Amino acid sequence: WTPPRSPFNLVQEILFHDPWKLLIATIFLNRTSGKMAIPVLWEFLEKYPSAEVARAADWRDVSELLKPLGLYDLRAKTIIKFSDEYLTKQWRYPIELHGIGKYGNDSYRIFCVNEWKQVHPENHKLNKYHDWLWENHEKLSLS
DNA sequence: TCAGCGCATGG
DNA sequence: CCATGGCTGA
Ligand code: NI
Repeated sequence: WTPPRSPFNLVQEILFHDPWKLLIATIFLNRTSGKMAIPVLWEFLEKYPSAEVARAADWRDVSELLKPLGLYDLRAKTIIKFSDEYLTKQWRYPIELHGIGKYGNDSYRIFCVNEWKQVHPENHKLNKYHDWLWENHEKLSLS
């Protein structure tokens, strides 16, 4: 299952192949416009390209990078905690990991695995992509 | 259930 | 000047 390319241009569309990165992106999007978030996301991933590196990071460094986005202190600790649990803890779904609620977990289930028909998002932009799928899904291949 | 985190941007 | 761009812990 490989997600199609929508006009909405969600960042999840290019991060489906890396569940960790996709979920990091969701956290960056927590009450934060992707207009400011996405650029900082690339600066972040360039510094911490994996969960093995992210868990071993010092949060004061990350919050420094997250400063212009707001929610910098809590996210930094969340990102580190989430990264550790993403590796250490045995999950079957990311919601069980700290910092990931329904939105992040619905993103994982639409993009990282094929459960998108079993997914009913409450998020705005996730509903739009989900709708754009249903109409065009048969014109592609999926079912 | 809900305060709280938090800075930018548009309204 | 307020409102909008998710989640935890309590
Ligand atoms: Ni959770």
